[PDB]
Amino acid sequence: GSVSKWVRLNVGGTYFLTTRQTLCRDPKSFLYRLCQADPDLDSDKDETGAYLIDRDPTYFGPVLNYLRHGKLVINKDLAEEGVLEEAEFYNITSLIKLVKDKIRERDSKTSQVPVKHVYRVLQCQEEELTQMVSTMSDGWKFEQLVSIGSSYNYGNEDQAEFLCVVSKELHNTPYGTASEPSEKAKILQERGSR
Amino acid sequence: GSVSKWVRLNVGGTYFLTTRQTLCRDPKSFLYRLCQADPDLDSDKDETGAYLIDRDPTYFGPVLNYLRHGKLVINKDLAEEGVLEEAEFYNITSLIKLVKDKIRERDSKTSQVPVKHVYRVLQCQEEELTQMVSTMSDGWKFEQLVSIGSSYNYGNEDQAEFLCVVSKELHNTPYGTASEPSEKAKILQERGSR
Amino acid sequence: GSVSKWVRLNVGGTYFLTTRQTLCRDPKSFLYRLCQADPDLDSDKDETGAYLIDRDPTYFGPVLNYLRHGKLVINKDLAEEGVLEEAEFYNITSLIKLVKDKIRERDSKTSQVPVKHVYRVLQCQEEELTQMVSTMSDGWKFEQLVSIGSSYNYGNEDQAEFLCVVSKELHNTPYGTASEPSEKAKILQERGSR
Amino acid sequence: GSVSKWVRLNVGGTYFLTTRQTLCRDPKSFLYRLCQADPDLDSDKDETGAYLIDRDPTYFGPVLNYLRHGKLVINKDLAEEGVLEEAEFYNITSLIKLVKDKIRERDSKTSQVPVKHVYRVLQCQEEELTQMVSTMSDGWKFEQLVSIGSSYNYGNEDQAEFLCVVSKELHNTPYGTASEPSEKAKILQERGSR
Amino acid sequence: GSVSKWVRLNVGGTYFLTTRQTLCRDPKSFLYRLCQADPDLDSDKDETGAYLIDRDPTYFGPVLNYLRHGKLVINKDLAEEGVLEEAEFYNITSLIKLVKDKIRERDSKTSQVPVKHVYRVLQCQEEELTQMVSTMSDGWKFEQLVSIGSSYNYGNEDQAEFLCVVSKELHNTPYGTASEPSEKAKILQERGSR
Amino acid sequence: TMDEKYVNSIWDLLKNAIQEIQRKNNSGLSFEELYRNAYTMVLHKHGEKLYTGLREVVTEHLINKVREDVLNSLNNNFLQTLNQAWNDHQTAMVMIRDILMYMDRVYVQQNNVENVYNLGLIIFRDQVVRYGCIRDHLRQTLLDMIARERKGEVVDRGAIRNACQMLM
Amino acid sequence: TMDEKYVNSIWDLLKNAIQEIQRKNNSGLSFEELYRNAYTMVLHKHGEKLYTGLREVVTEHLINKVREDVLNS
Repeated sequence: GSVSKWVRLNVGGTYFLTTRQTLCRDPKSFLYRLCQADPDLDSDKDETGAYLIDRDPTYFGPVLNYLRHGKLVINKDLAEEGVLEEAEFYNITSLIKLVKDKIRERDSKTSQVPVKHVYRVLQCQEEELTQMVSTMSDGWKFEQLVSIGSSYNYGNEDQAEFLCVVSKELHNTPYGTASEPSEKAKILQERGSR
Repeated sequence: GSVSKWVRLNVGGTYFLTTRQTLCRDPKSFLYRLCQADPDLDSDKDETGAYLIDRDPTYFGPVLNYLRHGKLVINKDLAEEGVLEEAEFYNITSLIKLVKDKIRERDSKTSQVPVKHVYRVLQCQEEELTQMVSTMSDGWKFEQLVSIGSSYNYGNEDQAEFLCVVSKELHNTPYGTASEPSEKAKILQERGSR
Repeated sequence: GSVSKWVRLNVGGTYFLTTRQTLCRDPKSFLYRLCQADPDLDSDKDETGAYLIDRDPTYFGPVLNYLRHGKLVINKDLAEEGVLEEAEFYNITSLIKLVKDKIRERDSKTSQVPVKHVYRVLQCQEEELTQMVSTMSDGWKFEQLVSIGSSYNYGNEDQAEFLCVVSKELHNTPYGTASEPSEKAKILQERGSR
Repeated sequence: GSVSKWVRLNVGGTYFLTTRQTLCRDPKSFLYRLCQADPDLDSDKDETGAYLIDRDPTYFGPVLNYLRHGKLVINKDLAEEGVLEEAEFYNITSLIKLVKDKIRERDSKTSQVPVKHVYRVLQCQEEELTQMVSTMSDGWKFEQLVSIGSSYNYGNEDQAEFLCVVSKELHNTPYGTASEPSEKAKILQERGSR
Repeated sequence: GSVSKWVRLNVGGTYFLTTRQTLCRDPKSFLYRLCQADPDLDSDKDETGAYLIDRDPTYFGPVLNYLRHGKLVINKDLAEEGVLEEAEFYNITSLIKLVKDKIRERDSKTSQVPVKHVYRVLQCQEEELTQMVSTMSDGWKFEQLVSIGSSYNYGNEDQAEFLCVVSKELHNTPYGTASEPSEKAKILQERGSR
Repeated sequence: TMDEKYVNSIWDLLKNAIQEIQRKNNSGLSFEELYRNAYTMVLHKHGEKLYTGLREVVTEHLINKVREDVLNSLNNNFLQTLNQAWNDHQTAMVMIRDILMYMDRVYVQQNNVENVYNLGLIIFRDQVVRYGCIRDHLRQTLLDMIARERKGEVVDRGAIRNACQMLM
Repeated sequence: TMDEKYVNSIWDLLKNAIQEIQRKNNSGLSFEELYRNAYTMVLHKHGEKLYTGLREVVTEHLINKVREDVLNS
């Protein structure tokens, strides 16, 4: 009548026929709990045997994409944040992870508008300069080169002669603008600070 | 069949399925009159069900998302102005303010051309610049390091030896609470002028 | 099929039950005539009698929303070009004033294809950067800052020590020359040439 | 039905009602095949009287074509691959070369993918500097300024004191052309080379 | 499912009505099963009867266009990575190569998004400096000049005069096909490393 | 990840219907349900279990039908029994192949394992034409008929050719 | 350039498509594909083979389609 090997689910106005297996990405997900009948559920679309739940199908889009395909790719025009909201309502920690990774990727891609951008400084000698700019790591963009005085070996050709400065759009944080701290890391940071 | 416990809306000719209570999260919305079973409807049909809502379904998405879980969604294809129009159609004041902030953040970068970019200058020596750039602040981009010519304390190994100018684009809303300063702010400004 | 208030619309081959007002907001649009009955209607078919339209589009949506609310639609991936191309065609009468800015803004972007940047040299003593750097004008971006020596004391602590160089884009429409019939302005320019 | 002078082309599923005559222009176009009823067809339905059009109008539009009502041309945001294949579907090698040149124009005026940029070194001393910095040629962009070691006037104000490296992004030619048939030009180039 | 010359796929709940013949291009793709009206693939829907495919319609677009008219057109508003994943799902090697070429073009165009980006340093003095700045290659962008201390006089006309760091936005090739070393190449690399 | 309990629960009925199909019966099952169920579990990397289950049911069917029928048959139609058993095996294998293409295109390639068609052919080769008793029976019987045929005696050459085709 | 390993398959496919066009069939054939086929099979200096195949295939079309309909009615 309303349940089979497959199940019809009314996310938003539209009805998707999807297997009960595919709809669950962790047994804590609300969708799985909705797959089997519960005495708590009262409002449903019994006209076609499809359960009624109230969420946007546009952010169900990437969610079902990950659920069916096993890999999450959020469109460049759609809010990864909407995907995260969909996941958090449906309580899927796996989707929390991917939306997190996608949001890090986007923050790398949006590392022009304020979001953390990695910058690093390297030393090089006049001779080494060509090598280490040439052998400068892929995924990094050269940003600046500065000549300095030579405290050793005349005025040029010094082991400390040129400061290269490079950068990476992807932020160094484990996630976005805020990551859950660890206390021993702060202990060692204080140790190295003094 | 229009409502028994669930409501089928016809948003701009697009059928959507939800429940009375998801709309009743905010009982001041325009959909309150539409969903509840009452002969106040000025647009409805019981020949095939579903009240007639002649409004954007494209910009009904984020508004319904806020109506369901109190969170605005800013898509990349979403005209923040258009979702502001829909939100003011459905009377969500906090959503109005948030979308206004989104609109102005987008305008300060895109439509008003990139403006009011914040620039800062930081005195650093090598031992300081290395980790300062390494510990470069969130949402900030390195712009230029320059080596100041120095005769005191040689021209190297001096706390005042390098100037690093950085910046942060303001895709930022101008303050609507008052971007115009007060009298005492200007007093302190003229005090700090010289 | 005009048998009730809802009528049949042919998109994708599917027949949609849309109310008259979702097709009717002004006499200029094409959806209006399908809600008017006349014996010249040759859009009738032998399946159900639905009325056929070319629509299977990609850009009709946000600009139909524009028709329905009257605010030009710019997206973060579809700028004033999108207005200038689609919102014009859907025949919103208010756009004529609005699209002009969309036209100028568009020009203001396309004018920078032959990059037009106002470039300014500001001499500063070292102690004098961070102020005017921090108080950079809106739309004025820092671009370069070059050291320079001086005759006395190597240059540092002298007004001839740094040259900042900044640039500002134009919001101007593309030009090929600027001319005014005032001869005395030309006299003044020639006088100031030497 | 589609066996008479009128037909219902299922373009993207959508029923486009059209005369056979407007579609029978020549066999170069695909459509001529579908409207012309012939044996050995497998693109037709007798359940509704329609000749299917397997191409949904999503790149049936940007097809470079003439002689009916529609639109075409690669834009500055329209895909290069689609316009290229739609041009190749209309034969001629001159057409292929011209469409490639048009794509190179729309990509090389901003110099992206053709990546065409022009660079110059202006030798200016200090007093002159702000002049050509302020009086730079429009359509150009300043990129770097570097001082020169000097042996007169305390290393400042030499007859050669600064190199202003300027640049601009644009196509040298939107066709991407190279090589000249004038042998005297080659002679002069070699003469000035040493 | 229902027998017709075309077939209606429930691609992500979305009905794709496409002819069976255009799906016979690649039996080596999942689609060629879905087109069987005989019990080789049997699938139905309790609302329409459409066959069921648990593949997204997000990236089904360009792949289906490649099947229909032989050329892929990745819309420049959707992830080319998603199109590559959809190509992998139907494992069409030519389509894989085409989407990877698109991603390479992206990475060359988006080398500042962290992907391949090549850099070099030239060495020249002013006389040759003007020449090779002027004769800079099309694609290679000048990024920085710098002086190097000159033991001759104080400045110019020394062989060690100017380093010229230049860059080029280079394509990043998706791994598994590129950056594959060789044994004798490594022998020579070890020889030249010292 | 997804809980495997009901996946395995329905996998039991799936394998039972698979064995029914192996017996050339499709009049007591929904082919659409088998196709959908079998296809679904491949996406989410249960294809190892499917591969092993197909392997074991194919092996059991082969052992309990083809070897038994071959050993029960007497010669001079030993070839007929072998040929018809091989034909039933090929029909069952083709109908099973009809159920699965996605695994036979993605799982076997990504696991770099044998295709279930090729795997079942390997099982048939191991259990019929390389299995000692059946192989020697076939060899001596073929030798006998090809000896007698040169004498002008009446033998059926089609069966001999078919057996040789099975061999190579 | 000159190498016969690949020319045979594309040649037979191209001639089959030419006949399909002769058999009034373009609802399943893409002009871009056949056009590219003809171009790659030309520019490799196999244009003599196309001249021959063209001549024989137009004669074949005249016999197989034109002559039958001319005579039958």
